[PDB]
Amino acid sequence: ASVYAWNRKRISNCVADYSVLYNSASFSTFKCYGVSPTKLNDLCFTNVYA
Amino acid sequence: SALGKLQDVVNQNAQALNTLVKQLSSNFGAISSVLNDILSRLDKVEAEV
Repeated sequence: ASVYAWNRKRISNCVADYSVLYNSASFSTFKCYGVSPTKLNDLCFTNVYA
Repeated sequence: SALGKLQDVVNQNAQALNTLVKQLSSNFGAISSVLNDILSRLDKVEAEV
């Protein structure tokens, strides 16, 4: 998407891994707020909005 | 209504304990009032702040 027109996905009922994301060198930056990236794999969420 | 002095000495201490407990639910500028949220959401470098 263009930044004026950003595309949102709701992640529905499922099991995840975030370490395949936060350990990947594919990303030039990987910030987090209110959570540590390395700690995501211990948690669960009511939804995720991407 | 007669024992107002004694009942007030009971009431002031009950209000003091209930206020001391309610302050466990306050954030004081932290991410959560619940210490187990902070320890389950963050790494030591953020959590100790």
